Amino acid sequence: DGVGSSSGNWHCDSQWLGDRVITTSTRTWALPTYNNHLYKQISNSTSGGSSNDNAYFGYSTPWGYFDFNRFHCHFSPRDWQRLINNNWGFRPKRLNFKLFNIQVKEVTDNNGVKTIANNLTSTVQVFTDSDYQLPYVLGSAHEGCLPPFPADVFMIPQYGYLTLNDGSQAVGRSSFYCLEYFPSQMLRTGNNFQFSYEFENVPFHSSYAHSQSLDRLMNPLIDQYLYYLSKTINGNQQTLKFSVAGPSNMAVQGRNYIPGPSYRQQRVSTTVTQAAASEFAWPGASSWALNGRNSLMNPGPAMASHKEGEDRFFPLSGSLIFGKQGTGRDNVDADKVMITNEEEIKTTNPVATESYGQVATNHQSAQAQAQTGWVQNQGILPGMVWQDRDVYLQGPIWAKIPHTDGNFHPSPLMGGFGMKHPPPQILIKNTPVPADPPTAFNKDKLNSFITQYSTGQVSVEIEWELQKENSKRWNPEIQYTSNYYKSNNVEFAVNTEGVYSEPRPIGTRYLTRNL
Amino acid sequence: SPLMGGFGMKHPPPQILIKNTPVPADPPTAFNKDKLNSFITQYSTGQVSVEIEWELQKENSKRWNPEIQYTSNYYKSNNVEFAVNTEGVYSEPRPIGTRYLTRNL
Amino acid sequence: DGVGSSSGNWHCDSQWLGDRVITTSTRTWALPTYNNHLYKQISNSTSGGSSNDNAYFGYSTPWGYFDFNRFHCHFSPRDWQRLINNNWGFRPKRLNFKLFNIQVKEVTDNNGVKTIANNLTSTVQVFTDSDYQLPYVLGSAHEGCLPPFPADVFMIPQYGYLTLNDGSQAVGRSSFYCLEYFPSQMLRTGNNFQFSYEFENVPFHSSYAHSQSLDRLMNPLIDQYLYYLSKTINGNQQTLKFSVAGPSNMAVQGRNYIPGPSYRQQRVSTTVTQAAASEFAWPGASSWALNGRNSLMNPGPAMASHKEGEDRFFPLSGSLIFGKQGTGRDNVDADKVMITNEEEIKTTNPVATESYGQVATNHQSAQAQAQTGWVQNQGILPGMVWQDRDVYLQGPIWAKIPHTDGNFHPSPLMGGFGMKHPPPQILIKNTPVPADPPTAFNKDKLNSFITQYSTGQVSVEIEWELQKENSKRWNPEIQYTSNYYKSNNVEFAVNTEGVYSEPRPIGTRYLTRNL
Amino acid sequence: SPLMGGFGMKHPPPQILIKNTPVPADPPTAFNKDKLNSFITQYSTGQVSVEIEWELQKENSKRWNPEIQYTSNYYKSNNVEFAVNTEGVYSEPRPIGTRYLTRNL
Repeated sequence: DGVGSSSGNWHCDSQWLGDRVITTSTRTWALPTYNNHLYKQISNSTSGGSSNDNAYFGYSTPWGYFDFNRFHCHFSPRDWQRLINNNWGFRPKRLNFKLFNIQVKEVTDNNGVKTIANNLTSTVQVFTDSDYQLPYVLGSAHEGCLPPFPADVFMIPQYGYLTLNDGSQAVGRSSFYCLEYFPSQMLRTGNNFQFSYEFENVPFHSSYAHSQSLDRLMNPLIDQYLYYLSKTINGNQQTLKFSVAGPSNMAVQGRNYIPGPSYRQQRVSTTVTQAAASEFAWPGASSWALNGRNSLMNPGPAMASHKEGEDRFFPLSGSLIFGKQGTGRDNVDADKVMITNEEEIKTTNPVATESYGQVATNHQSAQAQAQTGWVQNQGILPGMVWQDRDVYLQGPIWAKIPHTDGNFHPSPLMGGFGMKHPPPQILIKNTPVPADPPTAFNKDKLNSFITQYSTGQVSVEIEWELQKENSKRWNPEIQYTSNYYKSNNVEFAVNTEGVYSEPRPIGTRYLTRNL
Repeated sequence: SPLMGGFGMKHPPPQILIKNTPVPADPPTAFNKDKLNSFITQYSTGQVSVEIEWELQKENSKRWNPEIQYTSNYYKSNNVEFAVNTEGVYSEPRPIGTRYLTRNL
Repeated sequence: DGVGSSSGNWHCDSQWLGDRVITTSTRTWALPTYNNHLYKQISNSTSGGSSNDNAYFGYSTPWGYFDFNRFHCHFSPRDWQRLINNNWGFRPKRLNFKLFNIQVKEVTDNNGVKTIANNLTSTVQVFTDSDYQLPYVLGSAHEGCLPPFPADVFMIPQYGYLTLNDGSQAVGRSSFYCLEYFPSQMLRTGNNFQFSYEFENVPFHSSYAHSQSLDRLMNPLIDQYLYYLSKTINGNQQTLKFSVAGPSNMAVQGRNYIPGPSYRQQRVSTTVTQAAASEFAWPGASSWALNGRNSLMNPGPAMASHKEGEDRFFPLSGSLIFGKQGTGRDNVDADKVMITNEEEIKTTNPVATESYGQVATNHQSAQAQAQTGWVQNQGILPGMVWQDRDVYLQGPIWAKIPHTDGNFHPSPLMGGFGMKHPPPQILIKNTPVPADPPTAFNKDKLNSFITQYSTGQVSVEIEWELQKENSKRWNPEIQYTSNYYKSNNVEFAVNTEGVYSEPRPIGTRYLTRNL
Repeated sequence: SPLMGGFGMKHPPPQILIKNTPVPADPPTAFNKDKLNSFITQYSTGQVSVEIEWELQKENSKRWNPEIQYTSNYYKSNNVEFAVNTEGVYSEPRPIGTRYLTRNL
């Protein structure tokens, strides 16, 4: 429109209908100039990397991008509490995104002092990768998302991508992408940008915990009409004896379904005053290999974090680890991080730090005793049932399913909704503004630009579909609740210095339903 | 998906079976109940045509640098690749895959 | 149709309308099996060639082809005489082609004796290269065309083609063509084949000889209003003198147009009892080089064969040479060949064995005498006019203009009509009939086939447009005529052994018109 | 046809000429007939877009063996051809012609 007219209003609210909840969040953003308007080839050689497992090749772009792939970007703690305490499931339906109130500033430094002024004629470029023609980086748990607290002003993360690499070198199959080779809208201070997105059909997330275990689905009062081998020797003559499988021996009863797959993780205890044989963080970790590179199995298949009563143990890399407010980047203590756990899925999923089971490994005879072997990793078998990893308030929402010939249960392993066509990447960049050029023609590209940055507001609205609970359970359910006991600060609030903090990870599985 | 490569189908193209009808030789002038085992030596020849329509998925890549492409080598050789020899023998000098273009993962 | 019904009639006649003549010719052909149904790579190594100039690489196909690219295939000598004596020009308009009365025979050899019988179920395959996707070999003066005498039965020539070569080896750019990769009609004894073709617009061939010379177009009674430098020295003082160019000095008169281009050829005399300095057939020949290979300039640009009264001389390779009936293939005497001449174009074209002219090569002064140099080769200049090479009864009719970015006056240098889309190649082959295969499966291609050949009739009808003469010349014209004087045989007739012969080449340029 | 390569036209795309309008500095308070030679130092910047529609002539070759094609080399290298360097410098490593497909003469 014009310089003196706002291009949008501040929309931040949650609307709770019967089977739907609509979340709207608005944030103020700041966008600097990245790479001084240049594309730069990057690799482990440029960053000084040495290990083969961490070698990479890619490019850093002068473009930023908007990321809102975390639940706290849309749900307040109270809204999250309502959702998890009142619904058996939820899933995103549609998306509305807006950019408005664009403000481009120029920075001039004379001597140790910088002056900031408006540049009303400068432009900011925004486009969406609706055709998914660029590498998708929103499927990784990267920082730079919209802040959970609406009053926080955030910096737009720089967009970068990786391609095929051989050490620090590239190959002929490696791809280079120029983001200026895409049509993009150019916005001055009076312009705004908006688009709508429809989520593809995804299953409802399981925001419930099973009230029954897979091995306890039988009637505890009635025998089965099936027999099991109860005795082999009479007291070395072979005397086979069979007995009815009933309530007194539930472990041997016939069952129609079995627990889901497993990929065993090393067990680590958080208890203080403990000794360790050696440094086993990398050496003792479960991993998978691709083209000679070892990658940590993290978080891996959805498995129960620990057995009943063993909350002190957690899988080495089988759980999401969040950092508390103010936590450092490198080598922080256990009390500075928040270790999530998936104990709710112990009713259907195997324990992460235990073998799946035992399998016969020979043919027993009068000369050879029957032998069994531990199954540390078990693939998918017919009749298996399992629960996917729970999602969290500060955890990811969705991920892009890789474009491959085949996949199985493409639920993101870090939690969330897997989609072939997720919300498109939204890329933003400040248009370069050259400084005064020389009065004589020079064919070289200009490298002198006016120092600029941009700021504005961003709004994203997502409609969520709800799956209401119809339980006939008589006794009250477990519910997420704040603790009344006095404390120096209110949980999920600001401190005396105005710092917002999330004191604990919040799952979604508090209500119960039968298996 | 077939492990040797290709398209797996519950109802693939049906088997097409062909046989020359037996033509008995001169039978004896007195009835014999045994099946005939004397036949005229025969063989058949003809032409066979098969037409298949293939659907294509075009590429919409935004890649800037040129892709890898299958190409013949200009360097001189005694014979042209995928052609006949001086004795009329056709040969396929190398296996050719399908994966030269690129797309993101 | 059926075995016992003819699929076509014998059509061979010429119909003379006012401005059009329609020629129809029918011939009986025989088609054997070529290369034993195989494609074979051929080169100068396979044929034993050694010279770089004659090195080649290509393929020989089991297919034959029909060629009617010679005028005597359509015009009888009497029709040719009428055409050349009564018309100033002619050009082909449309084409009709027919194959019918297909007869496929099988040959069986027991011991030194062959038996031929019909194979009613065998097929012959015919298709036309209407899209010009195959190498065009009809543009070369190859043998194998329809015989001039309708009663002669001819053998179908085998189709072969050449591609890019480096010595006896091929390169990556070389192309291999499989003629079975084309849709073709399969004909049994009851079937027939036919198609129609329309000639693209071409200029009328010049079937006239100019009655004026390019240097004698002025009025012989009136002076020009232009002056020429007549004198330089007064008898070494420079005294310029100028004079009117008039009838007394026609050589110095100003002229608006000049003779056409030239590429000088060595002069060879047919007179007996003559001595030669050395063997100059190849060493003394004019040639052009392409990629290091030298090719004889033959017949080269259309130039006058000899000056007036010098009929004994002919250019070394600037004239078409036809062989008399029964003439051998290698090293025949001059009396066994018929040397064509282009003396009719001496009025506009330069003499083949003479320089185009003289050009100044220095600046004359009081110290240096004026110098001139002979122009042995002269390219196209503005104001040039020329006549193309004449066509002959036994000469070629058309040629395919090479598909190139540029060309100039694409009239075929051997004579005829140049076309981007000439009459398409008509390719024919006997379908292989395998012998008895083994009773056990063998994956190798079959190499045992029934010996077969095919025969039938071929008809081609061409409509020609005529350009009538409207001359006001008073005295009678020169006309082609037979000689009444007694001879043992009639010219253009059969001998006592039934051998048809063409005793002389017949041009088209007997009538006259002004320049 | 232009000898350096390309399409020759009597009426090619017209020349597009651009200039910053001079902005005089403060003139003297007394009239002077001489043309002004004191101007405010200025420069301009903006975006330029050009769209060209090209007509294509498809190939209908009957050639059996594969053609020569322009392709990137898979072998590892420090930089991707036709891409930016570690300093953001774009480079074109080789000239690319147009004549790789083949047709008869």
